[PDB]
Amino acid sequence: MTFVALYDYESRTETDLSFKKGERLQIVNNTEGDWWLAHSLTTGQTGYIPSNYVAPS
Repeated sequence: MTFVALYDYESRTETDLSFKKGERLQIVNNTEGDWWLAHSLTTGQTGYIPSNYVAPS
């Protein structure tokens, strides 16, 4: 629902949200789902993925 920020965060890409400690934040619903940092055993590449695009083995 609604959350509050414990730390400052400075954006690192064009898709992340910068915010300051104190800010109130509201979680938005997306078809993508939560994003996870993942490593591909298939390609060896690594980076964030949309969780709703995958399922357990």
